[PDB]
Amino acid sequence: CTKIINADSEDPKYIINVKQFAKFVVDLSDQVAPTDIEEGMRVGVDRN
Amino acid sequence: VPGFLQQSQNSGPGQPAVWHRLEELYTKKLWHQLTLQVLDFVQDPCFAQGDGLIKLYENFISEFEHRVNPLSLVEIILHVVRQMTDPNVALTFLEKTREKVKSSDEAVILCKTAIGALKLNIGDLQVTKETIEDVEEMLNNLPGVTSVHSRFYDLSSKYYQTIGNHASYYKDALRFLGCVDIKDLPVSEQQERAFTLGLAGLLGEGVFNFGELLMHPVLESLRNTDRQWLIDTLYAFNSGNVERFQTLKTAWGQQPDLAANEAQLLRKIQLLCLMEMTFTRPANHRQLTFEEIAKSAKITVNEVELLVMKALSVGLVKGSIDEVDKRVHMTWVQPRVLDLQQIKGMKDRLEFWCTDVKSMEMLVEHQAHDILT
Amino acid sequence: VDDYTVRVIDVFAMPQSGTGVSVEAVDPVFQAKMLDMLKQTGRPEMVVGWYHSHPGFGCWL
Amino acid sequence: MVLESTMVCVDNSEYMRNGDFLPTRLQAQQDAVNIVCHSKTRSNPENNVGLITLANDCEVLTTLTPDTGRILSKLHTVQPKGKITFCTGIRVAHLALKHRQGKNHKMRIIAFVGSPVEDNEKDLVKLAKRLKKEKVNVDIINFGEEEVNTEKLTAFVNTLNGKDGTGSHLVTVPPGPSLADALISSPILAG
Amino acid sequence: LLEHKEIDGRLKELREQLKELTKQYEKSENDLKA
Amino acid sequence: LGLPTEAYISVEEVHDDGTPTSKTFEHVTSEIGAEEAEEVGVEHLLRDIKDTTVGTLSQRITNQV
Amino acid sequence: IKIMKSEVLRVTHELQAMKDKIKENSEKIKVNKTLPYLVSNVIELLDVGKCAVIKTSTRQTYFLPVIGLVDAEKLKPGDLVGVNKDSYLILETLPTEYDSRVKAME
Repeated sequence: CTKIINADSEDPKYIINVKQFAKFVVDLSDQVAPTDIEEGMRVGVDRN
Repeated sequence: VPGFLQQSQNSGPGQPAVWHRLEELYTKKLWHQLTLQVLDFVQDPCFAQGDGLIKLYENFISEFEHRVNPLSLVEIILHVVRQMTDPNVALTFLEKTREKVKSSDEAVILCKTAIGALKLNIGDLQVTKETIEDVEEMLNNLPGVTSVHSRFYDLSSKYYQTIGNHASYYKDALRFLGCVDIKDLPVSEQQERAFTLGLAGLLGEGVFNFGELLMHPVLESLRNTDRQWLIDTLYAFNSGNVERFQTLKTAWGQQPDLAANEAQLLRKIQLLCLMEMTFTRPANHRQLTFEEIAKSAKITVNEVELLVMKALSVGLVKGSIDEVDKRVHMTWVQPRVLDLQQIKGMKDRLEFWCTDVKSMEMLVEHQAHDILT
Repeated sequence: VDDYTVRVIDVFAMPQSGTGVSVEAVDPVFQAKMLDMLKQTGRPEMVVGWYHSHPGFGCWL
Repeated sequence: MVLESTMVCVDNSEYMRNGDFLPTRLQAQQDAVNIVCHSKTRSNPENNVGLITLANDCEVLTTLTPDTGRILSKLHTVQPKGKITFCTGIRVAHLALKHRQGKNHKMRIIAFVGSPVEDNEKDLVKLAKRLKKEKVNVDIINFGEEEVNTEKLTAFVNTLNGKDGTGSHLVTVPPGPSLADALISSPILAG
Repeated sequence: LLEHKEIDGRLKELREQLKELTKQYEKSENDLKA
Repeated sequence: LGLPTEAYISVEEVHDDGTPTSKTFEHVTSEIGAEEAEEVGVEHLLRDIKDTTVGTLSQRITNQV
Repeated sequence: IKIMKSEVLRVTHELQAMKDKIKENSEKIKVNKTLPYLVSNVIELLDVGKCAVIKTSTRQTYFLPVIGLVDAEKLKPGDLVGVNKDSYLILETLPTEYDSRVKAME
């Protein structure tokens, strides 16, 4: 995971880097809270 | 208002019945019945010289209606301004009315064409042409009114005292004849109109054959009464026969308007004549020797080439000239009216070519039945 | 028509949605108005099924 | 109460050009259809209303629909620049009534004529027969011209109300006070 | 000049000031074709 | 033989230069043309003994007939 | 004066209608511009009225005849944007990440 795009609960998207694959801006799941997500950590993301 | 109406109930043909009807319609505040009554009243046979009180009456009526169709209101205004007969005050009244009724319908249009008609006598060009182009450019989504076009005839027709407006005047005059479907005009008026129409057709530089001029009902129905020489000229020109004696008979039967344009008329009749010789021989021997054109068109063989060139230049025929053997090749694309017996003859020609087509179709079908499968 | 026949008389598309091709991509309101209004037109056929295009993925679910 | 699809027949003819009602006979028709459609929609929420023009052609600007705002707006800018035609107007009303959406909806139209109908009694009576075969129940209201409830109109009523049939009331509107209360006292109580 | 003070008291904002929503509609149409 | 469709457009002319009012729908040349992924559906709907886009002598003579 | 009032009512009804139309337009815009955008490095902008060629993070170059759903003035040749995952158009611009040494220098 990379820069938080300055989320402030209205931009929950973050640019994330899936290894040698591309990078995507993505929003959180309802089971997780933004306080549990910050830049630079490994995060499991769904396919759909 | 009722004071003048009851006081001036006289000063009008059949005054009591009509003016008491006006009284009872005014006290009941009916307006469309009132508007039809007043258009009938102003269309009466009279001079209606009581202009002041009638214009006051229509002033109250028009100020109080405010929803009567501006077509009828403008018809009443047109009749009343024909009645006043004074240029500047009529112009100011027309401006005041068109500012009173600024609706998008055919009110300002008829105001403009009335201005043009009243101004034809003084200042023919500088103001009427722009009104004409305006009227034609914003004539849209109301083609059914068909009266502005009669006034358009008035303007661009009383413009025929020129050289250009002999084919263009003919154009808008035929358009006008289409505009007024029902005849409903005196025989003398339509006779004068057909007189100037025949003049337009004969002196029209761009008009050479132009059928439907004989076939328009307005002339064929009522021009056989008087001045039949013009209709005879139309017959002879469409038939191409120079008929020198009878053409001259009409020339000194109608000395004016035809002696001073005899040159262009001769050009036109000669071109029509060449059209008829091209008609007579059904391409069996297309090559026409200069003797045929010389004797037929009553010209010298030095001038056949010139008139052929003129006919090609205008756009009626697209042939070519062989001077070496004194022949002319013709491949022309100018049709004509076709004389119902000629319809039947061309029907028979079509029948011949269609049965030839059918016969060869059966021949190829029978010969190729093995392959068609 | 019977247990051995399904006759797809007609098909009508559905608005493209951000979900993709799912059961939330069928707009109940759009489906309704289309159904009643086609019935008015003269096509009173029950909805047989659905279709979606797998572009270049072949035919499978 | 009852389900219906109203097909109003608004006249924007040139014979509509009358001062029988104070401001404007055309505006009298506009606010008359306004008030009657208000009453009908408020009487049954699911009812449908529509609009027909009768001037020189049968324009069907608004067909059988429940919303009243858009038919209301169609009343404005009606531009009364035509000539009335009752027979083709009622024919279009009838065929629209055949093309209503809900089958349970009992057919009903509102017709406002303020012009003298120029026709022949024989075509009128045969049209009454044709509308009677289809059980199309009309209400008719005479506005405008002084020949209020003309023998054509009375024949229409007594034939469509054949031996007290459908209920095309001959409600009479004076050539003077076509007042809103005069246009709601009779119909909202009955028809 | 009864109800013609400047322009009907209302058309001044409705004709162009509240027609900026048509400019926003133009923006929406650009979004469409994009 | 030759009448799959006919497309008409109304024009604003009365009837001619010198005639009363009418409308007179105007004919426009019509073609039956398809884009990709529609013409293929047509072909699959076809593929009876018909088609044979290549023109054999037999088919060309049939075309002349 | 009366025509003016009729035009006023007409324009207010048109306003009410086009309100809900622009709302439907916005809803379908959000239908297209949802959330899982793909970031692409805008290689350069070309004039046509501007078209951009981009290098998406899937090591793929792409030409865009229309520059997505964002303004097109600043749009630096290198400005990282979130291009659509399927139709490949620019839904939004996001702030630049870093430029090697400029992050290597705090």
